[PDB]
Amino acid sequence: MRLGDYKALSFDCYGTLIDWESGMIEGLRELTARVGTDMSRDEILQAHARHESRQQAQTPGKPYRDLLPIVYKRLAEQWGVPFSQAECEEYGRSVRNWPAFVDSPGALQYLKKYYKLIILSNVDNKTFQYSNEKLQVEFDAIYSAEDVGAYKPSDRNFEYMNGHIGDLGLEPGDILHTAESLFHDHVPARKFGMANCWIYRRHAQEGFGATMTPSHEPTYDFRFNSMADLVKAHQEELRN
Repeated sequence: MRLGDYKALSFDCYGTLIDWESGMIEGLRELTARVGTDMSRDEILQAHARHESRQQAQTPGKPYRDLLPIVYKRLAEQWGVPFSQAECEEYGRSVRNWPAFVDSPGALQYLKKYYKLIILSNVDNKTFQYSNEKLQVEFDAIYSAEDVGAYKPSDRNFEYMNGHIGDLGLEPGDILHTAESLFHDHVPARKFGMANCWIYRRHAQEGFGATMTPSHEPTYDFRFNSMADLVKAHQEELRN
């Protein structure tokens, strides 16, 4: 079972390629400073993970940039601090400042030479263009929640992808699904019988941070601590 057996990689974006935990800590800085209970970084992230995933189930058709303002509000009310609608909307715009993991541009440019690259992402298209600039590669396809009408882990996001990869000359068996999130990505990837590769970004950290906890932890076919280590394994297959 080898990485070179696939023609294409489908990627999660935020958590896998974009460091959305740094980005949202920064976008929420002014809000959490009002709490003054000196909350840990991971307590903020997990509180966000709960409200974001519940709100993505509540309104599956809401553009991500309009859904994050509601999550900001839900956080503020949970913490008992005051806030404004203008601050909510600004936090929804902050995604364009969420930084890439620094190995992402290099790793994607390497993989571009061997793989068609697909994005399957919980995002709107306007917002994702700003992240695509940071990642500095051209994706063969971008299947966003806005395109789908729903957010991962919904069946609909994976059905949508399977319904369009034909236009790239691909079948589901050609695709290695590569992601950080057990809950958003690997539980549904396994359910659809995809080969999957877990990028364990939080390997040196405690808990799941900004990704919701999965009900039952899924299996995976590959695991690497980073995109750099994925590229290292692939170079290894080529020389062996």
